[PDB]
Parts: sequence; structure tokens; C-alpha cells
Amino acid sequence: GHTVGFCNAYQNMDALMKYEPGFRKIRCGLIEAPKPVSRKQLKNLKNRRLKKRGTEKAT
Amino acid sequence: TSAGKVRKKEKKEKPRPPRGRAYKRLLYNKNFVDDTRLGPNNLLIRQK
Amino acid sequence: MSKTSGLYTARKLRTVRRVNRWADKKYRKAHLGTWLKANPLEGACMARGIVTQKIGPNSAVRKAVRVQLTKNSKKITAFVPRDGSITYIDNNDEVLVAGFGRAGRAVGDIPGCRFKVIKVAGIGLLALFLRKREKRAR
Amino acid sequence: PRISRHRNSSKTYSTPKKPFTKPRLDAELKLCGEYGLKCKREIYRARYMLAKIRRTARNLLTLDENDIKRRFEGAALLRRLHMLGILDEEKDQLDYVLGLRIEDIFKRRLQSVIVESKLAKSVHHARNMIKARHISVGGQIVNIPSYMVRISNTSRVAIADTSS
RNA sequence: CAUCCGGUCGAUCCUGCCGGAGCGCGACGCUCUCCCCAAGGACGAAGCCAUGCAUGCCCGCUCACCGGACGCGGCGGAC
RNA sequence: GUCGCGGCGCGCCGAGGGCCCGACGCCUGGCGGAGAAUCAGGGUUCGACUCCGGAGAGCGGGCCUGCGAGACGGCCCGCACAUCCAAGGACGGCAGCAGGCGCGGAACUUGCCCAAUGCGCGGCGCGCGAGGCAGCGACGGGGAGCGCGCGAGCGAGGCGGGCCCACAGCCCCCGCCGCGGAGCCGAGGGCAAGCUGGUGCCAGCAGCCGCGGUAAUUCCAGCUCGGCGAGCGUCGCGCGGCGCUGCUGCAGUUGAAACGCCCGUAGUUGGCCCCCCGCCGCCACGAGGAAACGGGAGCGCUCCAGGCAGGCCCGUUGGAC
Ligand SMILES: [Mg+2]
Ligand SMILES: [Mg+2]
Ligand SMILES: [Mg+2]
Ligand SMILES: [Mg+2]
Ligand SMILES: [Mg+2]
Ligand SMILES: [Mg+2]
Ligand SMILES: [Mg+2]
Repeated sequence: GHTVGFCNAYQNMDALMKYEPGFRKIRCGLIEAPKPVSRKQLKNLKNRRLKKRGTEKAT
Repeated sequence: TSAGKVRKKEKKEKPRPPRGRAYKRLLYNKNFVDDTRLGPNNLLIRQK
Repeated sequence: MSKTSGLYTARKLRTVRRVNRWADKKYRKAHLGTWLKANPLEGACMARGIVTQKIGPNSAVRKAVRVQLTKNSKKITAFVPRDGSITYIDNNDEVLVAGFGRAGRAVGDIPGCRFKVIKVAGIGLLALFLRKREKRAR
Repeated sequence: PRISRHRNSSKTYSTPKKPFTKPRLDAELKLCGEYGLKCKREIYRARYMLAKIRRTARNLLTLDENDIKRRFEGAALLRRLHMLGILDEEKDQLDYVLGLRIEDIFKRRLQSVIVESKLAKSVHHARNMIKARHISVGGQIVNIPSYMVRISNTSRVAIADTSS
């Protein structure tokens, strides 16, 4: 019977763009969500990069 | 000599009791509303 | 009168109770330490062992078995209660052995037996005597 | 550690010290029959609550009438009892509290108020209706048979406006 | 939320122990419709370790490549 | 010498200090506290683990950097293990999160993310196996249900849409079709609950008394019946039972128990009396000092186990004590 919730009315879009949790922006019709990358591969890449010396842009 | 020497009727297919709370209700009418005692052999002779 | 009752005599009362509370057989058996070392079960609920031989005013011979505890290497006898369970136990089969109702003491008319058999090859004896499970793997 | 470790918890019922006692069995069965009780844990909960009330009343009664703690705690206890309807309005002495029984607790159950309003054919019928969600306590539908109704809502327990 | 019961005798009253009856902590056996909360290799082995991860960030220093690299430096890593 | 006092170290001098109000020595399957279990009152047992404090990172030692470490996801050595080698050399410390071996009666995914609470760096952010979410999960706790009625209704279950979510679930809301399922113990007494067939002191039951040597009211089966209930039973431990450890509150002629008798030190206990002063104990009040847990005021998470919320015109809304 009863449903309650919270609102949030911003003066202008730029203020909203600046002040707004990112995932809320994706949920609303604001921005497209790029395909996320697994943090595991990022960690592996970071470790491998930390291993090499000097110029390590190779990997 | 052989253990288990001392260690056939087909089971009597009769309806299950009314489970849930109805079982309590079944007892309530069993003895108070319905005539009782219990345990005599002759009583079973009446039942048979 | 007999006991001390002065207002400055708590030390004597504490000492007297400390000394005299060792006279109880139960308190001794529980807090002295001899039983724990002498008990082949070392305070455990039940033990896992290996059977090695089958043997058995009332004049009924009771069926039991000789066992050696894996973790202790001392020998004891445990009695298999439920009928027809002698055949369910075979020489050199892993078993789990617990105790009777009376801790330590013998129970019933059985002389020199203070344990029970409750599992063989990992199957509860009760679950097998009622045909719930089967010991086809052994 | 996890935040889940700080969530409190306790039991809510007790078991008789002597289980096999014929009079107690018969009385409990009779109470189940007059209130259509499922199992015997509900009677244990009722006895738990009654014991708490009685212990509080005793402790307050040992103290002097003009004790500030006595006034505060007795006033709170009386207010709660009256708002629940378990104790009559005309009584406002802590002494009357010791004479309360679990039956007064049962009379304020949802099934009880449903039946004494003649809204249901029986306790069992009331329970089955409660399960199907045809009842609107106050303005909110409730499907808990053991829900207790306060005085201010007893006149407001109705049939669900959505039920067929 | 102040409770007891059976067992020494041909029968009886005592002392005295044995056993039963409840709660909690764990282990074992059987069984299991729905929802909510929720502990989880401590129990005389502080025994032994493949595999993967658990501490980075940036304000200064750009003739590096087309400013992002990298490195010097600073903070932190003793929480 | 140390940040610094000090036998902390050295030189000299003197002799001293502790002890039945229990030193010293030995043992401990000995981290401590706030607390937990039990239940008339007085108490007994436990206290790995949530918060505070202490100690350690295979054993024993040493050191640099730094405000701060005698640090080990820092280095050096010895010892015990271990690894790679193109045999000359090199390298390691999961009592961090998952995972594996062994051990035992005994204990889970080699998952996703920093969005929340905080930490480090830094301006419009990054990272965090801290921490959160999900997976397994009958340690366990709370709430419903296997029908009511002479016919209707309603669950669980599936299909789709919402809502929620870092993404997904899950609860809950909405439309369509609609799986109704109870076991574990026992029937001589304690202890609520009785009919035939077998066997014959055999097989077996039995916590205790006991049954079974031809009606076996106790074994093995059927019927019946009782208890609790999505739980039931078995094993070990603690509390209670226990006024069988007795301060409250045991007994001591004969049941177990007054030293053979006297003296006597520590120790314990000590008649009556002073009207107001000081000191000790004692009682009451007060300050000061952590929360959680516990008690407890108020608030209808649909109730509840819980949580500190929440409504509109809120004590300054509240979270007192
Ligand atoms: Mg230790
Ligand atoms: Mg700590
Ligand atoms: Mg350290
Ligand atoms: Mg070190
Ligand atoms: Mg390490
Ligand atoms: Mg470290
Ligand atoms: Mg004597």
C-alpha cells in the first residue's frame, strides 16, 4: 500500500554531473557504461610490471 | 547355534491420520466426547 | 562452637576448605590428574582405533573385541551391543569407540568392559542394524 | 571482524523441570483446545513473559512507595500493561499485577479479538483466515496468528479491503 | 522461577552411596517444507608449505616519445 | 652510560635483605581483564575468539634507516629444514586472505568490488584479501506451515514485469499457470504410554532394580498407544540435583571421625565503667574514571529474534538513567 523514497533535484545538469555517484549516473539515462575489466588481471599486470626494470612499457 | 535364527503379514493399507493440529482435535473427541477405559483384551474383541 | 566464627578468620576458613575438599572421590577423580593420564581416551568424547581380535547369575556371553587406539598404542576391549553386529565387524577394520553411560566404571553384568562400538568403516552401527545403509564397500 | 558479530540474540522460552506430570499435561492440552494452539512452545513463551512481569512487580514491591525508582518503574509497567489491555483500566496498583495469568495474555491475541468480534466461526477458522491474508489490523494487513493487539486498535481490526 | 523419585531387609526406621529427572558447550546417528539472524582448523602439531594476491601515492625536477613513460625527490610503509 | 632515575655497569666500604600473614623450589593440556554458563539467597566452573592491554612471526642473537623498530610481506650470522643450477653459484620463511599435506572426535570458495566505514598520498581521484557482497553451512537462535469445511479459499513451485544491487542475486510488490510432504525415541517401576507369532539362562535387553531355564507385561516382528516435533536420540565435560564440602548451612557415645595427658610461642578471642577531643574500621552521600554485554525509558522492522529509529505542525525530535 505505502512506498517511501528519497529524491534529489539539482539546479543544473553540470551540478548533477559533478555531484552524483557514478553508478547512479549509469542507472539513470546519463552515461553509457564501458565494459569493466577484472581487477585480478590488473593486479597481475601491476606485479609483472613491477618485476621488470628500466623501461617496462613492453608489457 | 546360528545367531539370528529367531531374528509374514502384509501391511494393512488404511488411511493416514489427520496430521497438523487436527491430530490434537482427533484426541479431543477420542476420549471425552467418545466413550473410553483402554487396554483390555476384551475391548479389542469388540473392535474386531 | 566447633567451627571458627571470629570476624578476622577468613584465612583459616579458606585454608580448611581447600584442604578438606580433596576428600571427595568425585572431586579427586576430576581435579587430581591421575585419571586423565590413566584414561586411554584422554578426555575425548570417542576415539578411532583398529580392531585386532574378536571374543565374547545371567550366564549369557557378551560379544566384544580387542582394539588398539591409533594415537595411544595401548590395548582395551570394547563391546558391540546390537544383535547380529558381530558379523558386521571383521578383523582389522577401522572403528570408532565411545563410552558407556557410567564414565570409567563398568556397566551391567559385563566384566572388564567399559566402551562401545558405534561405527565401522565409517557407517553408524544403528544405521546398519536397521538396514538404512549397507557395508558393500567393505 | 565482521559487523555480524555484534548482533545480539537470546532465547524466549523455558521448559518445565518435571516433564511427565499428568495434571500439567491435561491443563496444557485443555488450553491448546480452548485456544487452538499449535505446539507447546507458545505456552512456554507466555510463562516466560508472565515470570518477567511477576519478578519486576516483586522487586518494585519490596521497595518503599515513595522510592523514585519504584514510582518510575511501576508507572512504566502499568502504562505498558494498560496499553496492551492485559490489565484492566480500573486497576492501577502494582499488587494486582501478581494475580495475572497467561489466560489474560491469550485473550489479547489476534485470533482472540477476531473471534470475540464474531468475525470468525472458530479459533481454527480464524487461524486459517489469518493465513490467507483477509484481515487488516488497523490499516495494515497482518498474517501473524500470535500478533498481539493493543486497546487502541481493537476497534480497528477489520477484513482486508483487498480480499475477495 | 526455595520440588524430588528407585535400590542393603523375612518386614521397619536411619546413615550412606549408586542411578534417574533439567540447562549449556561440543562430537556421532537419523530426518528435513518456507522465511529471517548467524559461529565456522583453538582443543598438550607456535607442525610443514606448491599456486595466486595482500602498499602505494604525488604536489617539485621534461630537449624522453608525441604533454602520458622512466628515474631523482617527498610522504607512508613502526597503522 | 642512558631520553632519563636507579646495583643499570664498574671500583671501594659495610654488612644486610626475605620467611608458617607460607619465602625459596617444582608443576601447569597457565595470556589477562571487561565478561560467559548455571540458578531462590549465598555461590561453582570457564574465560582461544568481538573491545582494551601484553608477546611473537622456524629456534637463538645482532644491526642500519628513521621522531618513532632491537621491525622480520627490512638486512647479517649460527642451527634445523627447503628450492633452482648450463655444478661455478643463487635463493626462502602463510601464527595475512583462499588452497594443500599431516593430525585428530572435530571445523568452508584457490569468488567479485572499493559503492558504503575508515587509512595513506594528493584538489574535482588513486590503492587497500582492512572492509563490504555473494558461495558452503542442522554450532546454533526466531517466525510460519502439512488445512478449514460440505465450498470456497490459499500456499510452496514456474513463467514475465518492478524495486533493490558497484553487477548480480535475495526480501517485498505486481499479472499468468498453480506438488500439500514428519520423523526420532519408548510402552515393568523411576516414567506419560497394552494383543498375537517366535526363541528358550541360547540369541539378546538392561544408566539402577532387574527380564529371558515354555503366557517372556522388559529380546525378535505385526497391531495399538504415549512424548517432542523440523527436530529427535547417543557420547564426554561444567552448573544444578547436594544441607554428599555445609559462611548462610553437615557430622564427630554406638553408623566414618575428640590427639594418652600437661605446659606453651606465633595465631584467634577477650568482663564492666568516662556523653561530646584526635586517629582506624564502619554507614550514607559525592567526585573521578571507556564502550559493548546486562538492567532499563520511548519508538507496531507485518509480530518476533532484533535495531535506534521515525513523523509531521517533532523537548533544540530522540537515543534518559
Ligand atoms: Mg602456554
Ligand atoms: Mg587483541
Ligand atoms: Mg614484534
Ligand atoms: Mg627481527
Ligand atoms: Mg610472512
Ligand atoms: Mg610486518
Ligand atoms: Mg565410629
